Amino acid sequence: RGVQMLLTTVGAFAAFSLMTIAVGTDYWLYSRGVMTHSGLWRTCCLFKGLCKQIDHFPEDADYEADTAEYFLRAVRASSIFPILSVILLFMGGLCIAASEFYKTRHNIILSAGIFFVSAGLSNIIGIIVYISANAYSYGWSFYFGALSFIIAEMVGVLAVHMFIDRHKQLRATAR
Amino acid sequence: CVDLAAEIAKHCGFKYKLTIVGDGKYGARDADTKIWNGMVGELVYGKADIAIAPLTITLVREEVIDFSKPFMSLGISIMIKKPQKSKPGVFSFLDPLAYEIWMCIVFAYIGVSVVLFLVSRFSPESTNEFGIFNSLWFSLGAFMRQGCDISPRSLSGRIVGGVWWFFTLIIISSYTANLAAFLTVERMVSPIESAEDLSKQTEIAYGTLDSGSTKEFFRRSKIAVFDKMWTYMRSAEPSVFVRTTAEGVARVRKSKGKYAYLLESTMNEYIEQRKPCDT
Amino acid sequence: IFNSLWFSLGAFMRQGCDISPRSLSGRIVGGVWWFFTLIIISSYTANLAA
Amino acid sequence: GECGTSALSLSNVAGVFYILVGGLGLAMLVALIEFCYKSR
Repeated sequence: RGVQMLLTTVGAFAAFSLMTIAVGTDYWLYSRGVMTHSGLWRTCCLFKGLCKQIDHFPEDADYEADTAEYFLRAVRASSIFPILSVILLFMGGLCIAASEFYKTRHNIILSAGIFFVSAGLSNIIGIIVYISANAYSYGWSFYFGALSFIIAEMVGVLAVHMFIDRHKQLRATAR
Repeated sequence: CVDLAAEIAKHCGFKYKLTIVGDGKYGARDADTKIWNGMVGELVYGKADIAIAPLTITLVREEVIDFSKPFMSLGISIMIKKPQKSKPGVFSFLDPLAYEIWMCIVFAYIGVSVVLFLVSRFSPESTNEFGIFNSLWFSLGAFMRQGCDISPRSLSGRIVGGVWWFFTLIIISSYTANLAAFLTVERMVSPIESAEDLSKQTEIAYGTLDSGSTKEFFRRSKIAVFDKMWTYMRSAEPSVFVRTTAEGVARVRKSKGKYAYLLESTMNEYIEQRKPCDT
Repeated sequence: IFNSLWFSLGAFMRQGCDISPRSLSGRIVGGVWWFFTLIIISSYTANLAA
Repeated sequence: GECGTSALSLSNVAGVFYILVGGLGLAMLVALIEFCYKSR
């Protein structure tokens, strides 16, 4: 019963704050150019102890053949997909807290569930973008981001499962 | 040489004495002076009675003293450093692609599974993928070559799973491919291992010991490749020559693979059988 | 027609299928189609490595 | 001259994901509306 609400909320704040922290730092920890870490925006050294704007997607030594550097490198730049996960998750918790009251038996829970799982898809796809463009160790809050996507996925499972539960109550009492 | 000399005194019946030469050198004729140093300085200048030591016999050395029949035949040998790659255990399995790749594979795995389940439960009487567990199971069994057990009927299920085969083909076939070409070449090829190869490179330095018959050989060589080798060694910076053999040992050991050492087969194979077994 | 086409794609890729012909004629179709699959995707997978 | 193996696939196949995997969601999305089509 209410276990759906519990797992739902703890998934919301869990994967949400986890995605935020993932945006914060600890996304890639390795030797810099000398070792440092970076979170896809600006790297911070151990001179040592300061930071620098590191998401310089263009670098002044290349060839840039045809839509490879521009399109892909730009896509990885500004971290669009993970921000898409941010907005979509925001719609997740917001629309579930909306599903608290204002009954609307069928549409809302299913909707937020859909945009929520697909939000997870945006998260994983974004991770793919990041690991891709980066071409040695990873940051820990990176694992926090992936784990956030996972817990999100399970939360969506419980979501849709609760939705079809409501369908079972309605069609059940229909006879 | 201790045991050998002992046997020689046994078969010759006399008293002897073990004496190390002061400079610790083979012996070489100082140019412009006609002066021999080292053990050659010992016998040539009447200071020693006989030499029983790892002494190379050359014509110029014959030209001043006498020699017996050689007891151990040998030749020039090349010493370098060696990379020691341990044969991995469990990791030998997941070797070919990458671990992060596998993590992404898990990602798309659980993702596809979930989405398919949404294809099942939505749109209300029940179908076969009505449960998450069976759908996940389908994803596994499709990922492997194991067979299907529950064919998705919905057009959306069929298309998603279709994409999922369009994935399993490339990913798994690729695995068998790189593993195939990976376990078919086990002969670890070295970076560079030859003399002419050292002549055709400039990254790894190489030199010999001073006051040694080796340096004489190279200076008297007429081989084009060897002439060039001498030409580089004689003027390379800093001096490619050392004072002791162990100096060359620790020199190559501490050269990070950037300095090769020339020396006869005997010492080379001997040190090669010694700890830390690194050359 | 839809289920048949699905047997087509699923037939081609390494996956098997649950339904199978029994027309004592279309068995030939599925046969030759398999025998095409083997050479095609086998050649492909063999090529992929290098 | 100054100018003169068992590769490990790392990110070449990555393209396969970030288009085809995307299509995954697409296969659902319109379908989903397609679903609420009939119920409508």
